[PDB]
Formats: sequence, C-alpha cells, structure tokens
Amino acid sequence: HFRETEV
Amino acid sequence: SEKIMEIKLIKGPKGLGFSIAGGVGNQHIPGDNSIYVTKIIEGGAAHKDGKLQIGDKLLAVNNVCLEEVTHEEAVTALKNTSDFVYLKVAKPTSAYTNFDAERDALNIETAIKTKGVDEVTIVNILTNRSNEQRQDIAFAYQRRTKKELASALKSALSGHLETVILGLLKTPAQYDASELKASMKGLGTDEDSLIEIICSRTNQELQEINRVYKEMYKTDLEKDIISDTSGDFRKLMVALAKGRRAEDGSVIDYELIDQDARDLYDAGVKRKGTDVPKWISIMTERSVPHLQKVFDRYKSYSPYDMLESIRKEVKGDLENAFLNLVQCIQNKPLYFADRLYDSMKGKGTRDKVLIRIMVSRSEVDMLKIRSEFKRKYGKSLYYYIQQDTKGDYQKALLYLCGGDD
Ligand SMILES: [Ca+2]
Ligand SMILES: [Ca+2]
Ligand SMILES: [Ca+2]
Ligand SMILES: [Ca+2]
Repeated sequence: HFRETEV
Repeated sequence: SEKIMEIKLIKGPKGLGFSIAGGVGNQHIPGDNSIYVTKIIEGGAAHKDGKLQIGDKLLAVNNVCLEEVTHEEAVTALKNTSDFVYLKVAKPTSAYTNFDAERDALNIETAIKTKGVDEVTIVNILTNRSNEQRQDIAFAYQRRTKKELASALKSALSGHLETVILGLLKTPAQYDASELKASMKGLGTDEDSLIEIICSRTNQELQEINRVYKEMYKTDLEKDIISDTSGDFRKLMVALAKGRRAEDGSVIDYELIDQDARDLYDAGVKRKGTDVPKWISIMTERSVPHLQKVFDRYKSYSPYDMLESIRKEVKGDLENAFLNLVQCIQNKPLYFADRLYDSMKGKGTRDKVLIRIMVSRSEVDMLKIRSEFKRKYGKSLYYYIQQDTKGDYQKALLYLCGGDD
C-alpha cells in the first residue's frame, strides 16, 4: 500500500 | 536537465485540484522519494490552469521545499498555504493495476501457447514493464496456470533472447546473485564479471545480494568468493562484497581527505613496491563522495593520477579490480558505457556482458549511461545495439535501452 492524497 | 516550470494557482473552495503520491517512506518510483502528481481534478484550479500534468514532480510550494520530504510533510505543506500558491515543478523527459498484471499474464500465456511462440508479444510486454511489475505478472501467471512463468518461458524461448527474458524475471538481488554464482563456476572465476558486479554495487544492493545468495545457494557469498579467489585480489573482493562502506555523511572530513591522499601516495608511487592493504582499506571503507575528493587531492602529491598510479603499481587481477573500482567511484554511468562499448566494438559480441548490463541498469541509471555513451562515442547506445544484435533479441535490448539519442 502506498498513499495518494488529494490537495 | 529536465525542464523546471513555475505554476501559480489560486486555492479554490475545494483546494488546488490535484493528487500527489511519493515521499520519503512512500516512494512512487523505486529509489525515488520525490513527490509526484498522480491526478488532475476536473474543474479544479490545476485543471483550469492547464500546465500541471500527471507525472510532474513537485519541487517546492511557496516557502516549503518538497525534495526529500515524507508524504505527510508534503500534504501538510500543500494544504496549509496562502490563497496564492506558487508551485515549482519539474517535467519528465506507472498507474499499473492488478487488471494490468492479470491482462499481461493472460496475453503472455496466449503468446506462449501460440504455434511457433509469439516472441514479439512476450518481448513487447516484459521489456516495457518494471521489475516489480514483472514480479506481479509472474505471480498472476502462476495463479492462472499453476505453473511458473520463468519455467514456461525457458521452454518457449532459446538463445540470447531467453537469457535476456529469464534475467528480467529475477529480482535485482536474485539476478546479481545468480550472475555472481555463474562467475565463480569451476576453478577460480570469470574475474571480469566478478569485478564488474562487486565493484559497482552499493551497500544496500550488496546487503540484499548477500542475503538472497545464502537463501538460493545455502552458502555465504563471502565463502564462495574466498574459495575461488586468492591473494590481494581475494582480499579486495571480500572487503568490497561486505557492503560496509561508510555512508555518505553530510559533513565533509577535509583533514581525512588530505591524510588519505598522502597515505595513498606514500603507499604506492612514493616507495618501492606497494602497500596493498593500505590501498584496500582506504578505497573500500571511505564513502564515495569522500574518495572522489581524495582522488583529486591525490593529484596534489602524486605525479600520476589514481588510475595511472594503479597501472604502474600493481598488475593482473588486482590491477583490473582497482581500475574498475576507481571508475565506479568517479563516474559509474561512464563506467558502464565503456563496458558496453567494449562488449560490442570488435568482432562478434560479448553478449554475457551486454545482456547483464542492460538487464541490471535499465532501471538504475540507463539515461546517464546513454548520455555518457553518446557524448564519448558520438553515436547512441541504441545504434551500437542495432549494429551488433538482430531480431527479437535486438528488440528486447533496444527496449531496455529505452530510446535513441
Ligand atoms: Ca516466434
Ligand atoms: Ca531451451
Ligand atoms: Ca612503486
Ligand atoms: Ca561487434
């Protein structure tokens, strides 16, 4: 699992 | 140099309008801690501006540098800005799902079962996927066929193409471990290949090789090296293979740089004979940036540079190893460019060297290798591969090269 974040 | 671009945005009611991945401890590409844009939100500020694209690397936002930060640090920086947002981005010069891995495995099975074997499809897929993606393909293939993909491809392929494809199916540590094992086959060793791997691999790479070697062959790599080498050559190979070189410290030790330079000169050109253990200790234990500065300071004391001093002071396998090691310290992409040129320049091809370098460096520093190659030899690495190899074997190598220069 790798993190992806909306900004 | 990749193009660095400035993008200015107004923070809207729903933010900047893009998504990021990457970061320290959250690498989007193996070995790369950078922050990457992975989605553009339709209707958002980034989309309406039009400049930011998927795959862009974020270098900074306002007063915050975004190089070598954790993912959470980048998120905090990007969510707590002024309304006026000034992004520094670097343009390039994968969104790989399980659907992609399963589709690849299914298409490879079809290519294997086709009458006469559809080698073109096998090459087009595997040489255009990363090592981790190939691992996903191999696991998906085993789940579908209840058979190992490597074994299936060994039966369907032959010649140099089989060697390329089977090498690509190994993890980096597995591939290096098997190449090292092959190099020590029989009395002594293929010293050239042993030197190439042991002198060019980093601490982290050697640590993984040492572990995987023991798991694959039920013996330590160091013991196999000891059994098949001797003399100062063995001592140098054993010392390097431990992978315990001093890590790149942020503080430069200039007094030690000067003392190492004096010690190298005192141990060789200055005296009758050579104090080889002193050379081994310094060149295996000091960090790579430290030794780059040592080799420059060495010129202040010695009438010859480090490479020329090695040629005059020692001979045989030991000379070869020291020469390869210093090249790897000074300019490793140039080192591999030279070995590639040598593998193709004359009659025939040293396919063992050509294949191993293309497989092992395709995901490490192939762009820098291609750049050093074109600059020194005037023609592209692509061109030399084209002239020395043919058919689907050539096509596989050209894909690992990645393009013409
Ligand atoms: Ca065929
Ligand atoms: Ca075969
Ligand atoms: Ca001497
Ligand atoms: Ca040739």
